[PDB]
Amino acid sequence: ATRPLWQPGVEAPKHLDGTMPGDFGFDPLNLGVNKEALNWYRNAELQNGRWAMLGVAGIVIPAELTRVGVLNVPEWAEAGKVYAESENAIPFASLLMVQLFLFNFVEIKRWEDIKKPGSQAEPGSFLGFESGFKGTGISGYPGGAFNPFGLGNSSKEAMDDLKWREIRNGRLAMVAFLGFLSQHAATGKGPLDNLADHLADPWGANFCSNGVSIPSALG
Amino acid sequence: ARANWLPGSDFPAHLENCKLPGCYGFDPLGLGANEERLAWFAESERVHCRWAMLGVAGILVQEIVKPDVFWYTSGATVELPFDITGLLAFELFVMHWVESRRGYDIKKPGSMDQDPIFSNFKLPAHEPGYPGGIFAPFVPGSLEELKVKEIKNGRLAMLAFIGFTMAAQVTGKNPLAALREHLDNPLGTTIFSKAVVVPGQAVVPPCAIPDTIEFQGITIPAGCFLHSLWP
Amino acid sequence: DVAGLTPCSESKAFAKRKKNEVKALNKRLKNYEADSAPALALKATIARTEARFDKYAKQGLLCGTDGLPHLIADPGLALRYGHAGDVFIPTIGFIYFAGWLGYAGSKYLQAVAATAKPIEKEIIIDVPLAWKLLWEGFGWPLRAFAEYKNGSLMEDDAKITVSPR
Amino acid sequence: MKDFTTYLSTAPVLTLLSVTVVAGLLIEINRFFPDALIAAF
Amino acid sequence: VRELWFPGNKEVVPDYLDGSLVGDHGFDPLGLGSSPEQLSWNVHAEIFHGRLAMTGVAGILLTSLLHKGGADVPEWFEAGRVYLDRNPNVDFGALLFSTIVMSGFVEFKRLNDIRNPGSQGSGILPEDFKGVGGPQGRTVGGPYVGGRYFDPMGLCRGSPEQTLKYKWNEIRNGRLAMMAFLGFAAQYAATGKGPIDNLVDHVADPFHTTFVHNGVSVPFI
Amino acid sequence: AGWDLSAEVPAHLAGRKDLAGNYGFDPLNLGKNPEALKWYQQAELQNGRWAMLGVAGILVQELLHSTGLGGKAADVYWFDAGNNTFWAPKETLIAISFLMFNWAELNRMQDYIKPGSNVTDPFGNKIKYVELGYPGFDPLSFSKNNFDEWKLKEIKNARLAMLAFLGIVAQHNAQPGSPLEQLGAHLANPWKNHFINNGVSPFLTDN
Ligand code: CLA
Ligand SMILES: CC(/C=C/C=C(C)/C=C/[C@@]12O[C@]1(C)C[C@@H](O)CC2(C)C)=C\C=C\C=C(C)\C=C\C=C(C)\C=C\[C@@]12O[C@]1(C)C[C@@H](O)CC2(C)C
Ligand SMILES: CC1=C[C@H](O)CC(C)(C)[C@H]1/C=C/C(C)=C/C=C/C(C)=C/C=C/C=C(C)/C=C/C=C(C)/C=C/C1=C(C)C[C@H](O)CC1(C)C
Ligand SMILES: CC1=C[C@H](O)CC(C)(C)[C@H]1/C=C/C(C)=C/C=C/C(C)=C/C=C/C=C(C)/C=C/C=C(C)/C=C/C1=C(C)C[C@H](O)CC1(C)C
Ligand SMILES: CC1=C[C@H](O)CC(C)(C)[C@H]1/C=C/C(C)=C/C=C/C(C)=C/C=C/C=C(C)/C=C/C=C(C)/C=C/C1=C(C)C[C@H](O)CC1(C)C
Ligand SMILES: CCCCCCCCCCCCO[C@@H]1O[C@H](CO)[C@@H](O[C@H]2O[C@H](CO)[C@@H](O)[C@H](O)[C@H]2O)[C@H](O)[C@H]1O
Repeated sequence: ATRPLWQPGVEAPKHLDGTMPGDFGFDPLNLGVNKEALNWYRNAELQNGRWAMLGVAGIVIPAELTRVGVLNVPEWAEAGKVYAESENAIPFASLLMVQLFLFNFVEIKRWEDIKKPGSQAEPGSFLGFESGFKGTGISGYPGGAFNPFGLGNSSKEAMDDLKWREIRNGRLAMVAFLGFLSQHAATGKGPLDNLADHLADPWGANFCSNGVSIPSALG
Repeated sequence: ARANWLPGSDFPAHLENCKLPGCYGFDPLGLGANEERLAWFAESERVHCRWAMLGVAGILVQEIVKPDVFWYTSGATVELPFDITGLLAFELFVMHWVESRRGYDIKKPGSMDQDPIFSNFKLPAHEPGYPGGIFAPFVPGSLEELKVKEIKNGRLAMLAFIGFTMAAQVTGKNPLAALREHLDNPLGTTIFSKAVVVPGQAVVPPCAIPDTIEFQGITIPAGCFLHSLWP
Repeated sequence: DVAGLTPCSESKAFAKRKKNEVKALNKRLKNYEADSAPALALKATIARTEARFDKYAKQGLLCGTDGLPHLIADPGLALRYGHAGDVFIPTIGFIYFAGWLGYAGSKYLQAVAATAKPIEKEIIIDVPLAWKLLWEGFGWPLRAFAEYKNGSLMEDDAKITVSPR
Repeated sequence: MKDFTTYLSTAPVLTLLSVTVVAGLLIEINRFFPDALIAAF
Repeated sequence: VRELWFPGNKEVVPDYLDGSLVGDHGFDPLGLGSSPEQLSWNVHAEIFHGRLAMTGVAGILLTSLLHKGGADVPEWFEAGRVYLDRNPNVDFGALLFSTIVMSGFVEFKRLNDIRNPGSQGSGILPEDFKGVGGPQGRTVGGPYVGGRYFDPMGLCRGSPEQTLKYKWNEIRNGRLAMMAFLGFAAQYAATGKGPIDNLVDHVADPFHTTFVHNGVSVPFI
Repeated sequence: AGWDLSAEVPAHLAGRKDLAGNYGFDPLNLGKNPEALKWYQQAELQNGRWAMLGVAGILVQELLHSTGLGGKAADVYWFDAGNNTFWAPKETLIAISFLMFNWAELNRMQDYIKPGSNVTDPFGNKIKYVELGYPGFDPLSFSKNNFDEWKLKEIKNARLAMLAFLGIVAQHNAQPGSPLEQLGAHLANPWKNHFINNGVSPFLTDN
């Protein structure tokens, strides 16, 4: 209720209240008015945040190591093409189809979990592994096989805090990936290169001087 | 009371029943209307009084002992036994400690009255802005008259320091040097004799301080205080 | 080449058209001074014409036998030959903006329909409410899909008036 | 003042202002980005 | 009752202007503040405009005085271009974006205070940023924000008479500064010189240096 | 209030007298959550003890490298230990360290999850448990008396060692030579050599 809001002084919408992690009453477009739609958007936000976290990690950590000298990998925008010209390189179409085939199975199963959390725990569904496919009651947080170390299982408040940390990190990584895309499209350089170039001359090296963000027609 | 900064006037409401030393009912802007602000300003005035007294006395003694050294440019023309960087750092650290203790003592009376190293020694109870104890081992006379003397001398010292800096920026000489110059020609050495403005013309005395001063390897501004606003 | 069309970059008719237009503009310009207002206006028109032709040739547009750009309106055909910006992308852009305006109007009408006097709200628009709904209409695809999957985007046929056959 | 703002919120006034704003925005888009035959992004 | 912007004539004085507001003289011939919320918004805008005009006029006057004395301080009508010239490493768009962002943060804080009088005096801010109210009988928020940061000297804390006197001083000086900025713009557009330049040229030669001799106000002359 | 006579104890540290070196220092309120404070106490003990061992090792190695006592192995900077050659390469030593540390750290984590549980070795040997962060490895029985004073000494020395290691790393990244050499270079004047003139910390001064 009285938790911090995105815009101090503005009352949070009634459709948001304060139970979902990362609930800051931010919904100027009123996209989550419907309960079913809000649940689907919550699951989508969790999935997008986790994938963005994995991608941003795989883009920043290797780049940071490469800058130091240990572990030499190409820039993220050229990583796909670098592997294409390899000797025993798998065809792009075949690789994409294999990835999509595996993702079809896992994503469809997760989809059924979203409609009904205890769906995948149906006895006899698998070869005895369905017992570990029962969620925690909320779609998007499946214990059992996942979460093997049992982090946050000490109490309900401990799990809530970890959920907030996860949602904030996911949102930060999502915004970071969008920034990576825009930065590479505007400037054909890596994220670390952009950061180093900006600190050298912040007033002369930023989005206002890349020649893409601000159209040249206006000036 | 009968001692008023404007005889025949009336003390302001907030300055009535004012027990502060040297309180002559002077507050046209009402800066001391608030009680808390009045105490804070009293502490600020006392510290300014003491600092100005020390500065004026030091400048006068330096000029008497060393008349060939300009007090205005002494910061860059004295030849320091140590280094300017180390000296500034040491002064900043010790000043931070003492000033923080004093300010916190003002915010909370008896919070900063105990010796942190020697637990047996403690400053006795006192009034804000007047430590005492080890700070006042000799008191020649009553505390009230001495307090009034301190406040009056401090105010005079502040005015003296402002006069010193203005005379140095206008004449470029030391305090006693400017006084001697004024004594040799009172009708020609006053501010009214060097500056005058009329609807059509304005005479502004030239700056006696260089535009910039070179210290070590860098350059320091050090010019005139609002020369464009000079009469 | 898609349907016997030649790229405007290698089209002779396209270059001839540009040359003729610039020639006509210069012929008109010859009857003026060098720094007068009509001369500057004609020079600006010439520059704009040259820039337009160069941009059309550089953008990869397809020109026919007549030397004029032609648009490919077919997904797949335009996607594999690099012509998605001819009709595909403009289709997406339109659909989005059109749906935005339509959804904003629908939401405003449904919101004022619950007021005690809706006709007056229709002739005298509520500027703050209209502004808020116009802003909310930008998320029209998500809202429309949610309402459709929710069943609230439609009215029951048994509740809509109909003619006596 | 309330009546004046209510009059400015009428269907004809709002329609003309909206059309004028949209036309002005389109005119300036075409002034700074002229001859946009295709969506070249 | 109180002094009016036009002696006598109580018909032109609006009813909503009862004299409770600071600087109220019954001036509103066009009825731009007839509505209550419109009047509150206009009060906020007027005080903000006055403070902004005072700051701008003070800066312009000081820069013009420094320019006359020989300092490397350009005129107000060319200060931006001059600064951009001496600093070729500062992008204009970057400076504009930074100014807009910082001003947007503070302006959003003030805006939320306008929407909710006492909503910014908590969270990431102490109770000092809650406001003291004043206009429309409010006791919180408004253009008058007390506290220990927007009033460190505490001039409005203690004796309501002093507070009223200072408020009147502020509004009168703000209106005067607004008119002064308008005059600065008109004088620069007519003569092409700064404020101090116009003042000294006029004092040097009173007659022959009026608005009629600038060649812009009176075209045929 | 212990760390600042003008400050107030952040409440969550007022009723905690069993914590070593409790001076009410937590301006960021990081230890407000009891579980967070419980984890932070163990983290502080681990970091402090490791910092004490590391700082002592760096200081002893540099002392032997400067004065001259250790062989060719000691005659080298602490950050240049990679140039030396030992019985096993860097990769082998790193892998061995990872395995041994995995074993020891997992034992410590098991104890943290349930204090007093993992206290018996595979051969049946047992020890007496005395608080979480203090397993009881006291072969000299020094904790029989004045346990609070001893742990206070440990926490203060640990914090000092942590600060010392941070300073050593910063000096190495800003000044050349070993920590003892930096101390000597300072003591040489010492009004000129003091991070202000190093040309790295101020940055704004002489680029
Ligand atoms: C933008 C600055 C500004 C604003 C927002 C206000 C706002 C207000 N004034 Mg104020 N005033 C101003 C400037 C301003 N004033 C200046 C510069 C003067 C000195 C001449 C005065 C002198 C004055 C007096 C004597 C009184 C007020 C009063 C009021 C209040 C009631 C009037 C009202 O509701 O109409 C709102 C006003 C506006 C919405 C501004 C409209 C501006 C129009 C639309 C533009 C035309 C202005 C100008 C003629 C053209 C020049 C522009 C061009 C050269 C670029 C109100 C809160 C009365 C009061 O009760 O005080 C509380 C009152 O007695 N004002
Ligand atoms: C805010 C303002 C000026 C601010 C200026 C600034 C910040 C200047 C900034 C800078 O200069 C510096 C410092 C340095 C330079 O190098 C750069 C710039 C950037 C240029 C003036 C407002 C100026 C505002 C003015 C003059 C307003 C006048 C309004 C009037 C007279 C209205 C009267 C009536 O509205 C009533 C009250 C009642 C109605 O019913 C009837 C009528 C008659 C309509
Ligand atoms: C909330 C709201 C509500 C209201 O009402 C309205 C509004 C305002 C609208 C809103 C907002 C929204 C937003 C902001 C959104 C965004 C999102 C994002 C950004 C996402 C991303 C997301 C993102 C993501 C997933 C990403 C991911 C990534 C990845 C995987 C990566 C990958 C990779 C790698 C590793 C490497 C290589 O070499 C390359 C690649 C291949 C590339
Ligand atoms: C009360 C009131 C109230 C009402 O109501 C209003 C009004 C009017 C506002 C008011 C008044 C006010 C005033 C008058 C003020 C002033 C002050 C001052 C002057 C200060 C100074 C002050 C001053 C000061 C401190 C000073 C100090 C000084 C010094 C330290 C010095 C030092 C030095 C020396 C030794 C030597 C060397 O070689 C140099 C130097 C370094 C330089
Ligand atoms: C309390 C609080 C609370 C509030 O509220 C807030 C705040 C303020 C944030 C806070 C504070 C904090 C802090 C200060 C922290 C810090 C820490 C540290 C420094 C650690 C270290 C730590 C450190 C450490 C572990 C270290 C260790 C070391 C070592 C092992 C070493 C090793 C080594 C050696 C021997 C030798 C060779 O040749 C090299 C090497 C191999 C390298
Ligand atoms: C009752 C009717 C209204 C009465 C008041 C009308 C006054 C309004 C402005 C009148 C001025 C405009 O008309 C203006 O007349 C003056 C004066 O002759 C002309 O000025 C001309 O004659 C004057 C002197 O006679 C010369 O110094 C000048 O060089 C020449 O240009 C202007 O070229 C014309 O623009």
